[PDB]
Amino acid sequence: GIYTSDRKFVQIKEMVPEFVVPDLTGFKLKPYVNYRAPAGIDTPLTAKALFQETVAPAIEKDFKEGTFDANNLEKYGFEPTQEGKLFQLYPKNFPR
Amino acid sequence: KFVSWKSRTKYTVKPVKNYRMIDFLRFRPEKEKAPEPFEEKVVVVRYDPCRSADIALVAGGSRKRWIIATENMKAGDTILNSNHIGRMAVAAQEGDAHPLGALPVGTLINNVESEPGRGAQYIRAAGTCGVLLRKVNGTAIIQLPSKRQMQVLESCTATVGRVSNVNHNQRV
Amino acid sequence: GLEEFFDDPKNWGEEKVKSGASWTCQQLRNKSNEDLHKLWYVLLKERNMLLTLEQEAKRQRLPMPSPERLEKVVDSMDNVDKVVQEREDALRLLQTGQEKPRPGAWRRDIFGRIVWHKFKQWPIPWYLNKRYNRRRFFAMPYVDRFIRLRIEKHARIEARKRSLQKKKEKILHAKF
Amino acid sequence: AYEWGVRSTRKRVYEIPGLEPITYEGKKHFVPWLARPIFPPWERGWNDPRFHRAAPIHEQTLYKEEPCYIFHQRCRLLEGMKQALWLTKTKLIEGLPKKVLSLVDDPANHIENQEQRVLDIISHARLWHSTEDIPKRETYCPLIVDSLIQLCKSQILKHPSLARRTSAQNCTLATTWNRESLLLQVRGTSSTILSAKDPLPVIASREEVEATRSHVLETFYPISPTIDLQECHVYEVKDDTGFQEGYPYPHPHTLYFLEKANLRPQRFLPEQLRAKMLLFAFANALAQARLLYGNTAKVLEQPIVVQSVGTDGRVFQFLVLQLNTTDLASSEGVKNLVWTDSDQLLYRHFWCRPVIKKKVVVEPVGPVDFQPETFRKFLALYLHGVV
Amino acid sequence: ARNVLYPLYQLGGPQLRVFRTNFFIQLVRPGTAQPEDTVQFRIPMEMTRVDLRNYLEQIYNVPVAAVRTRVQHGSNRRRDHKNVRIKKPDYKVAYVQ
Amino acid sequence: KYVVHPQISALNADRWYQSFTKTVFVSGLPPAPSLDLAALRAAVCDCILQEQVYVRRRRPRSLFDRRQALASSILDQVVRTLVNLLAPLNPVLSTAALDCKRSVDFYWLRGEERIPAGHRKGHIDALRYQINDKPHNQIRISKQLPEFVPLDYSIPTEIPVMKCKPDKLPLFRRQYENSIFTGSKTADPCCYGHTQFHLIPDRLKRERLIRQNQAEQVEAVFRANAIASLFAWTGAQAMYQGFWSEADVTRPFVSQAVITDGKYFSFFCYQLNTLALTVQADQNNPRKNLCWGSQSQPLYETVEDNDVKGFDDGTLLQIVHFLLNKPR
RNA sequence: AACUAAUCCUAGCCCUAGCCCUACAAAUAUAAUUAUACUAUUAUAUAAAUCAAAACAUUUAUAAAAGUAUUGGAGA
RNA sequence: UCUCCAGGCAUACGCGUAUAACAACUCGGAUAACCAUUGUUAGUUAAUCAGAAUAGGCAAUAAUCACACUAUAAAUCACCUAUAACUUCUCUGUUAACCCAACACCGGAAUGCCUAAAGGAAAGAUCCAAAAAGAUAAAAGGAAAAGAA
RNA sequence: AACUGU
Repeated sequence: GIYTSDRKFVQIKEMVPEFVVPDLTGFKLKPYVNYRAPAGIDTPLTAKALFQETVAPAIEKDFKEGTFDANNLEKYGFEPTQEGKLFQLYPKNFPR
Repeated sequence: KFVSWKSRTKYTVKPVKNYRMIDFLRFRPEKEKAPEPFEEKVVVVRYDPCRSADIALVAGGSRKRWIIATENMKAGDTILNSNHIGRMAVAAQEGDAHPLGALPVGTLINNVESEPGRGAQYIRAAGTCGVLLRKVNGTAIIQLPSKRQMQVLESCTATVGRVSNVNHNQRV
Repeated sequence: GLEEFFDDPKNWGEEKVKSGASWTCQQLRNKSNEDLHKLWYVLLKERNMLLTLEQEAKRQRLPMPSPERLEKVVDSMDNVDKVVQEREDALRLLQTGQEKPRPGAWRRDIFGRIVWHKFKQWPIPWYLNKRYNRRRFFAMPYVDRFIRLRIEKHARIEARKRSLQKKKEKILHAKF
Repeated sequence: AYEWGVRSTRKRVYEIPGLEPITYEGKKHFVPWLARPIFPPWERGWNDPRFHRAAPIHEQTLYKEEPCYIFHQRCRLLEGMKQALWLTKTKLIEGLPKKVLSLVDDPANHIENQEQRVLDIISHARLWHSTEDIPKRETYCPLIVDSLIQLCKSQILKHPSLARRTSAQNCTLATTWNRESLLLQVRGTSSTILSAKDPLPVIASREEVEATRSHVLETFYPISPTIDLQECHVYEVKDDTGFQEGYPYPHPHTLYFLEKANLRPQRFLPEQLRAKMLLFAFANALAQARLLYGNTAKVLEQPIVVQSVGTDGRVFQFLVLQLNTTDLASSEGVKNLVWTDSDQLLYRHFWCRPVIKKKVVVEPVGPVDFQPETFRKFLALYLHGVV
Repeated sequence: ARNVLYPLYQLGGPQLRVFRTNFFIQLVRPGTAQPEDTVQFRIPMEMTRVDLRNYLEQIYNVPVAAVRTRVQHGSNRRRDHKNVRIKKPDYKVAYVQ
Repeated sequence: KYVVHPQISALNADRWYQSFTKTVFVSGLPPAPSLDLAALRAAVCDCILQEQVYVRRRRPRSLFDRRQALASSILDQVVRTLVNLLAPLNPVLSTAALDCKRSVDFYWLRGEERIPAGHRKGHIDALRYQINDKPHNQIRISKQLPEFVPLDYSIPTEIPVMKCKPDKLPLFRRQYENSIFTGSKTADPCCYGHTQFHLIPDRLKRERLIRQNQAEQVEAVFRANAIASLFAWTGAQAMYQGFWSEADVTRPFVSQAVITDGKYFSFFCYQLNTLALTVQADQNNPRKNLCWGSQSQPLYETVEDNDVKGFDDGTLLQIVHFLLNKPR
């Protein structure tokens, strides 16, 4: 909130966080995992991996067809600006 | 980072937390008047904490302003402030502000200004009186308390009479 | 629910509670973005219940049954956070190329050291922010003497380190 | 020494054409070794009231070259009574209206144990009301007047016609009129307005109203009539009776104005209070005439009578005003008739604690030199127009 | 969420939403004698009483009538073998009806 | 000593206050000249409801007090007119004294506690309570009101009992002057009173309370304010007569009060039977204080144009019925 | 043969050699470590003296030629 | 329960867990009992108690129960006119027999209320030494009472 | 002078 004149507290609804609680009904993931389940080797996701998985197939097909141009870079997923999104990648304007 | 304590936005005659704002430009044309001679009334002779001499409240028209008190100022006295240079001798009431041209030679004066419009800066202390040593045309000689005799234009404003506490110089 | 804050009534009084292995990072990566957010709360709920039980145990001056459960949940939660962070980090780099979510730059302090300064968001610009301008990002002339001392101190640290190793080496020769 | 000018103040690379000097704007922070950047005006993206600045008066759309002089509660007239008469174009008759005096002559008007009840009310209003040993005028002054009105309001038993009037709160009165080409505005608010369904009886006949033409407003040259008024260049023309149109009690019976300041320097002088009452009472009367007869300027065939009472809890001032003309542009002609009764003391002094001198109770806890006549004069105004 | 930066709010800005919560709370048997409906909770010092109200209402669907909270000073009298004062972590006790 | 607020948001505050006061609250009103009720449906001054649209006043700067300020203006005007209108029928109103926003104070002791720690650990001290109230309006008369039930009247209902300490419910003790006040000093002839008027703040109004989930507490706020205000006010009156803890009242002291939320109106009646509330003074006392209260009821529905629609005479009749009551 | 005590070797260091150097979150110069506006923001003149001249005053160091010559209260 | 003594309670400031319960008997109290010690756990709950927009216009007349009444040491923003904003209760303080004096130092320590209903204990035991200190009593006498200069 | 174990 914000303290206005006269030493009076004025709570701001926007600045008050709202807890987004997921629905756990039908969700099969639980706090613990089976010892029967093999441990997973860590393979952290990277920009190259994300680009290869999603963006590369689109460009590869388009490039062979020849329908590739700078103006359509956004079509493959480029964002000219982070404004307009509730969650902005940079500068980070959203909380966890 | 230094700000003077005399920082009141509005000039007032009420004591200020007390200090009373004094006015040393005697002929300041008052509201609802032309830049012509105007008269004022000495409402009260009060005590000034920040000055040795006692200040007399002089009121005229719609404006009330504190001024330094001369030797014989008392409550209810009439004070005239004139810019016009009288062709003949102008009626002299102690404490009145008149051009040196109007006054005759030999009249005790105080709250004189070295240059016209400068404002009262000398003969403001208790018992200090300036003697009009000489008068010629538009020039007059005013003796300041420092013993410096200076020649100034007749337009310079001088207040008749000695300052209050006439025996300040005679203090033992 | 209130019951979720506490362990199963059947498990009460048991020496331990049977629980499996914690979530590994790769399995969480396989799970969807929505699933990851759902799982985080599930782990958090278990963590709070285990924390709730542990605090009561401290009040009762009693041991916590199966303390490894809390460690497993925390490990799973830690794995979840990095997996989600990895996806967010990758996309930010792709769209913007910035290696850090928060704007920053290298700045020199009054001591002459070069440190990464994390930028702060303000409603006013820097030039109109006197307090931000009041903050000192410039090194004084006298820091040159300190800079020489820092280089000398670094050399002194290496010299002292060799002396420390020498004393250890003495016993190695004596022992062997 | 008188100082002209605030005493506080008293004891290359850019020039190159075609090139731009480097500045620490890129650094994003000040450094003494770099040139000061040139910053264009900053845009916040929204308006902050804390950092907002009011636009100048002249830029305002409502700005008008002619000055509108507005009179409010704090305004103190230099000439006092004389200025008010000139501004309101009214003729003054000393004393209350002949009718008002006759109201209390009737024995039925006098309250049973009127003096004792007033004495009890005065003691209650001053001492018994609060637990404080010596309550201040800021508290008892509103209370005493309210208690007196209730006692007067209790007379409905004797006169059922009194049920046709009621008192409102924080009524705002305002009017705009011209005097000898001078724009004048009076703003009055606060206090209470007693309103009745019927207009107060006219005190002066039409022949007397015409006789007012002989009277001439006194002048005080060279001081302007606008002295002591708030000179306004941004203003709107408004007429206010204290109520919106449709009020079932359109006629104001009395206009009260209380001065509860404890300290005499904080209290307006008796002359100033009456001068304030005259302008405020005139404005309320003028608003009624303008609403009834429109904005046209003419002599009123049916005069409007309104009353005003001003008291500080110890001194009571009674004012009765009759509006005879709306043609106030000229200073000569039919003039409004006003009746003034001033310096009516309910009591000379009151002791809120017993005064014991030499182990003798010289003064009790009660009013000193209590005058029941003042309440009778107040009672006369309240009952006027009904009995 | 604790130990994190919260977005600065400006006029017309979005409502603040916390999709992932780092606040962890513990239900504790009341040390003092309290009404049965009243419940004591140990919560991070950075959490507000309003946050607890939303936290219980949303995450655990618990209806709350009134909340009273206190901050317990951690004793720093304890010293280690080196005579260095040890400070107990400060914790906040919340009384929720 | 504990500081007691007549208007408080604590749960079951009326029950807690009753335990501190030894008052039993029976639901409903206490056991028991034509004036054109229709004329009073409008003589009650919908005119001030008409004037709130006509009477021009400077706008409040806050913009939040506008609603609350409006309620105060109408209530004050309605009270003034009602006293005058009902004066001819009931002579008591003629001699009555009207108090506006004045303070009523009472200081009483009930129970005891053992100091848990400190230099005085283990010492026995009494539980001190103070009630300070400023009713919107109250009527003070020179003659006691007629009793609604004979003194020593006994009913099977039991006074509330509080398991926990007073501090556990939000309550704080402070050391200051102890005051017992009837709304005026003893010198005032009107040592008794007719009715008390209270206005609930916006924070405790029904709409906010329902949103806050404390819908059931709406009646509790009415009861807590009524019991605290009436008991403290009644207790001061008895003390003015010389009755204190060791000299219990020989005659029952009765009073009534009305609490309104701005639209709904509630009526409460209190009878004071015991001044001995200390453990020593109340060690063997069979008498108890009795309070009768009624549910809050709307006085109207809305006020559009320049008139009031939906005015409920029944609430006004209770005011008329209450005002017409006089001692026998 | 008893008490109080004593017993010990690594804790580490020193000098040359070698070598220049380029080693979490959150909060912070405002009141440092205070998540957003206030208030503009800023070091440093010969180094001297002490000291030696038994005090003190000009003065007083900081490869061979060679401690040769000059200089110097011709004295340290 | 008895005998006797008579600055007590709140706040400020400072202190910072010395608070409370349990468990210990080594160390701390200049001795015990018991803890102020040692270990562990608990604690102080506030919409009411406390802390954390702008531009113009305009002001003569102390207080003292403020009336009379004087005096001298000379003693008080408001409200108008415009502009801007548009629905609010979070955060923090709350324990104690406590502080400044190296010490559990016969010292220092602000304000409000009240003067016992609040708050306290001079006696480790024995003996009745001398000598010494303090207090009380004096036959006759009065420098060997409170009066004068 | 009185007063008192001076």
